[PDB]
Amino acid sequence: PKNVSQKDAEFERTYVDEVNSELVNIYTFNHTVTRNRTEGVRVSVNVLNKQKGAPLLFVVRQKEAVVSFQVPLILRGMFQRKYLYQKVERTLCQPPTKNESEIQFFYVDVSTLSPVNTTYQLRVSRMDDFVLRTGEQFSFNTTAAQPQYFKYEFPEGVDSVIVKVTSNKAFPCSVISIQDVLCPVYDLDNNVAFIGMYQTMTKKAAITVQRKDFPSNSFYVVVVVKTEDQACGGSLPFYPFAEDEPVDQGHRQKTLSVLVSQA
Amino acid sequence: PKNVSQKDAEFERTYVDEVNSELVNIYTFNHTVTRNRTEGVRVSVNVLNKQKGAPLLFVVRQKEAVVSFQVPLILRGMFQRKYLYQKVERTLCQPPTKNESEIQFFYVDVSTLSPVNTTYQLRVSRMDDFVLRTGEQFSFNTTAAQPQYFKYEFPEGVDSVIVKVTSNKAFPCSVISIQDVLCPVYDLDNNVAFIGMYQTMTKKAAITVQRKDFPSNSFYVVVVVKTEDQACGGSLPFYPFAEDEPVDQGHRQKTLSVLVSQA
Ligand SMILES: *[C@@H]1O[C@H](CO)[C@@H](O[C@@H]2O[C@H](CO)[C@@H](O)[C@H](O)[C@H]2NC(C)=O)[C@H](O)[C@H]1NC(C)=O
Ligand SMILES: *[C@@H]1O[C@H](CO)[C@@H](O[C@@H]2O[C@H](CO)[C@@H](O)[C@H](O)[C@H]2NC(C)=O)[C@H](O)[C@H]1NC(C)=O
Ligand SMILES: *[C@@H]1O[C@H](CO)[C@@H](O[C@@H]2O[C@H](CO)[C@@H](O)[C@H](O)[C@H]2NC(C)=O)[C@H](O)[C@H]1NC(C)=O
Ligand SMILES: *[C@@H]1O[C@H](CO)[C@@H](O[C@@H]2O[C@H](CO)[C@@H](O)[C@H](O)[C@H]2NC(C)=O)[C@H](O)[C@H]1NC(C)=O
Ligand SMILES: *[C@@H]1O[C@H](CO)[C@@H](O)[C@H](O)[C@H]1NC(C)=O
Ligand SMILES: *[C@@H]1O[C@H](CO)[C@@H](O)[C@H](O)[C@H]1NC(C)=O
Ligand SMILES: *[C@@H]1O[C@H](CO)[C@@H](O)[C@H](O)[C@H]1NC(C)=O
Ligand SMILES: *[C@@H]1O[C@H](CO)[C@@H](O)[C@H](O)[C@H]1NC(C)=O
Ligand SMILES: *[C@@H]1O[C@H](CO)[C@@H](O)[C@H](O)[C@H]1NC(C)=O
Ligand SMILES: *[C@@H]1O[C@H](CO)[C@@H](O)[C@H](O)[C@H]1NC(C)=O
Ligand SMILES: *[C@@H]1O[C@H](CO)[C@@H](O)[C@H](O)[C@H]1NC(C)=O
Ligand SMILES: *[C@@H]1O[C@H](CO)[C@@H](O)[C@H](O)[C@H]1NC(C)=O
Repeated sequence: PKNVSQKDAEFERTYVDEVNSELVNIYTFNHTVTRNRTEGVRVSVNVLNKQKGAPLLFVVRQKEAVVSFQVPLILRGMFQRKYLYQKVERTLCQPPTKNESEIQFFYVDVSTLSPVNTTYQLRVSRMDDFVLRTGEQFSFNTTAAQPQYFKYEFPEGVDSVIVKVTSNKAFPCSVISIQDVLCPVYDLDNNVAFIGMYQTMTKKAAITVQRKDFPSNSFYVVVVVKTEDQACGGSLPFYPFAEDEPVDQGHRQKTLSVLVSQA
Repeated sequence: PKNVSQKDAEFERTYVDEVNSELVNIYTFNHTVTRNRTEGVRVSVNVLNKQKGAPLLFVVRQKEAVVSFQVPLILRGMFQRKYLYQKVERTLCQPPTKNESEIQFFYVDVSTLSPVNTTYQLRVSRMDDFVLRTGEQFSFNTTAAQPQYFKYEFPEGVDSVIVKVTSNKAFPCSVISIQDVLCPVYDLDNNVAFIGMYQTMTKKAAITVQRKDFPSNSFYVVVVVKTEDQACGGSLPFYPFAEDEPVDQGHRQKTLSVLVSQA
């Protein structure tokens, strides 16, 4: 039958491994959390082989929710366009814990059904600046297939805050959303407009957050980068009308500086 | 390590199996398709044990896309409400094939991390009436966690069609969308308003579809059932304000009759 291999891998290490229609890989990750100090976990993977038919299939499994994606991931534009991305990065949703110190386990499983080998490099990073401190600026890089989000913990005596996010290069377009702390977090392109307050931005954005709307005394600031700059007001490129041929967008990235300040 | 079991199960059979934090089950399904005759596949599963902490995790894997969900699935309402559902049913997205006759494989994997056993019944049904014939009425049942969709093949000489969907009982509310034929199909509640033309309905809806907007000469009619009837105009129930306690909605269902007619 199918050959499944397992490993108890660790954080902060890039594993380069092969896979095919026969091999399925499993990685187990242990993680330590405390109620007072909460910190996020980022799963980032890249593929160094160009395949168009059968992509790699990745699943990240937790105690509560399951996330999954295929890579090279294909996004959508306007007129039936296809953009191909090789590196995908996503931050997991961790529910608030009950006990003071509970060790949390999560799994990453890799598979595919293409008949030929394919190499991927996978790593998990314990994100140090998951929390946003008041009056401090944080600069970070986001692409269309690397959504990010940070947790703001409302402090005592603060009735409302204002989240200000700025960029120097106007393009690409992006969407900045404020959401409650409850799994799951809609950081994908298609579901970023379901709940929360969201603004489309190209260079600057500012959203006012109030505590009465968030009974859990915290929220998530989610940043997503779009593929086509039509919404932000740009001119769409005149790429050939390839209905079933995906074209790469090259190196499209956005550097964003975020600061949460008391109102 | 983790114990993984595998089985080459068949269509039209309900398998009742146990699982825990140690067991992971794999089912392989073979499926036969032809270019002229395309027909959908439905994966339907139920859980007969009541668990609130650690749910069952299900993944359905294809050659192209991967879908995943946790059950009993928790949906969202308006004021931080939680609705729990035990049975989940979903139809897979099958891309149009190239060769005249190609056998397609797809896998269903089941796991969980709860320390106690849990029993699930899983079945796969080859949906006979995946296609919609012109001038014919089809009646079907949908719930909030059982989205459906049917493929309409535009015939020769038809410039445009009109899709008319009706119901007798006004509630629950539902969303009816028309989308192009391209994996994936957004049949979930959070992404049903990304692409395509969609109408919210309670008793009747009608959408006009044109061929010039669909170069592939086919489309998908997707039906989704909401949880709260506020959008359709109903009065929300005065359930207790349970922020972290999910309440079941009972037996909420909608019977819908759909007909696609030439304009
Ligand atoms: C989390 O899991 C990792 C993976 O096994 C543990 O890392 C091992 O720790 C032992 C104990 O010192 C070492 O002997 C091994 O060499 C480590 N493995 C590797 C690959 O370096 C880690 O200890 C676990 N965390 C905790 C808190 O126990
Ligand atoms: C965001 O991306 C930019 C561009 O890739 C990074 O700027 C580069 O940083 C490296 C490492 O310091 C330098 O070697 C390059 O010369 C820089 N290039 C440019 C054009 O500035 C930037 O460091 C990234 N930001 C973060 C936080 O990683
Ligand atoms: C698809 O897979 C099923 C699962 O094995 C196959 O069903 C078996 O078919 C053989 C051949 O007649 C029988 O001897 C077994 O008893 C069947 N098992 C079950 C569980 O049904 C099926 O044949 C496969 N399809 C094709 C076209 O080969
Ligand atoms: C949709 O659901 C209704 C209600 O469950 C089904 O109606 C039942 O059908 C069964 C089987 O024929 C009967 O034994 C029940 O008496 C019916 N109950 C009612 C209230 O009508 C209906 O058959 C379902 N539709 C489909 C296509 O499965
Ligand atoms: C199955 O695959 C695993 C993973 O590479 C390997 O360690 C094992 O030897 C394989 N078993 C057989 C019988 O080939
Ligand atoms: C966490 O913080 C609270 C108050 O901020 C404190 O009472 C508690 O002791 C802290 N937890 C630990 C493990 O120190
Ligand atoms: C906290 O830990 C104790 C023992 O370590 C356990 O009995 C209890 O169930 C834990 N709390 C939760 C909410 O799981
Ligand atoms: C994948 O690579 C290994 C080692 O390079 C090789 O033994 C194996 O045959 C390759 N897979 C296939 C399907 O050829
Ligand atoms: C591992 O689990 C499988 C699935 O139930 C079982 O068949 C097998 O005997 C188990 N192996 C051991 C060593 O317990
Ligand atoms: C499929 O239909 C086309 C025209 O409708 C026909 O030419 C072709 O022979 C059909 N395929 C098979 C396998 O009969
Ligand atoms: C169709 O089948 C033949 C052999 O049966 C194979 O060589 C060919 O690659 C198949 N077509 C596609 C598009 O894969
Ligand atoms: C699950 O059920 C089987 C048979 O009923 C039993 O042997 C096993 O111990 C159960 N699992 C646990 C964790 O007790």
